[PDB]
Amino acid sequence: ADNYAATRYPIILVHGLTGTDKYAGVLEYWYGIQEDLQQRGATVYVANLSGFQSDDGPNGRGEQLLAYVKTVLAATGATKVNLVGHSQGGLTSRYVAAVAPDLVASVTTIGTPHRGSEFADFVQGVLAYDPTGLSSTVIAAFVNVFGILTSSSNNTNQDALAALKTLTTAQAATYNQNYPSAGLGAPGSCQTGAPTETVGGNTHLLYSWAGTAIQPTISVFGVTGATDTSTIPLVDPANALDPSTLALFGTGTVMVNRGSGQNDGVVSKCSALYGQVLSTSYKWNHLDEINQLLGVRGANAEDPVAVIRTHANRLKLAGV
Ligand SMILES: *[P@](C)(=O)O[C@H](CC)COc1ccccc1
Ligand SMILES: [Ca+2]
Repeated sequence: ADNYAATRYPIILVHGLTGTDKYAGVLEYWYGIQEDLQQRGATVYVANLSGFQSDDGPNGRGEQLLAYVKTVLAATGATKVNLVGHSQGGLTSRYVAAVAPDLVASVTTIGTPHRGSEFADFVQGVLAYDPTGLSSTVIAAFVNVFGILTSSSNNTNQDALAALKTLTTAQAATYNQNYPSAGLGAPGSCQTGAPTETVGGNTHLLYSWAGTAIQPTISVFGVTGATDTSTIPLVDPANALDPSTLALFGTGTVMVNRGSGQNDGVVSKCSALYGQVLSTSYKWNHLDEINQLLGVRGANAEDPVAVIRTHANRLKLAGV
């Protein structure tokens, strides 16, 4: 152990949709990451928010995170925290940074759909094809139960329908209007914004990176085929030991056929851009970003634990 990742302010990891700090109280969302960071001298806390909800609103993940941030500060005696969110977690972090700027020192998003997800649009579109609308109710009930059951604390505040809408591209654009950020570029520009922001007199260091394992590699008869660049073609063990590898390749293919361009199976490169874009070259699918499942990744995928560890050091050197 050492203090390679010893940051001034406590680090809080923020999970995305379907998440919880510890699935069924057994499998941790940020697989092996909290242990690694702490071994390197960092003070880390893992948020436990609704796996299914919008980010804003009375019952949203945003207010949940705000309240959690406050308990972390009170317990540590620190005055600010570094927010590190994955997927939707990044949106929840942006919410706290905006409404409570004085409590945040930095915001880092990993594969966060700042502009929404083409796969979210897809899934929502699928539900709309049921003229009776009953599938929304039935499927929502099923997902909500999954949320309650997998939540480490069996949080009953789950709203799959609101979570799905929150992640669509049209809704994401609206979210960015209500919660503007200097770290965001112009919509439809596929560009990032500034590396830092000053809200209400409080400066925040902004960072981000994305996984682009799923690449468009061939187009024929209007159809676009992709390639999972995270794996060694065909024989990669990650395809057998991690069920999400191929699943994400499948969802990633649906996205490129919806005009997403390179992605990680859930979030496009353009949608993930925020603050200082450290990288968008990682050959990662959406779950490799959080060292999942159970630390399995394709042969060509960079080590997610090391990347996050190095960032903690980056934050340290930056003064936060
Ligand atoms: P981010 C968007 O929170 O990703 C989740 C896995 C961590 C799942 O996101 C979705 C959203 C809609 C349809 C499929 C997956
Ligand atoms: Ca994986």
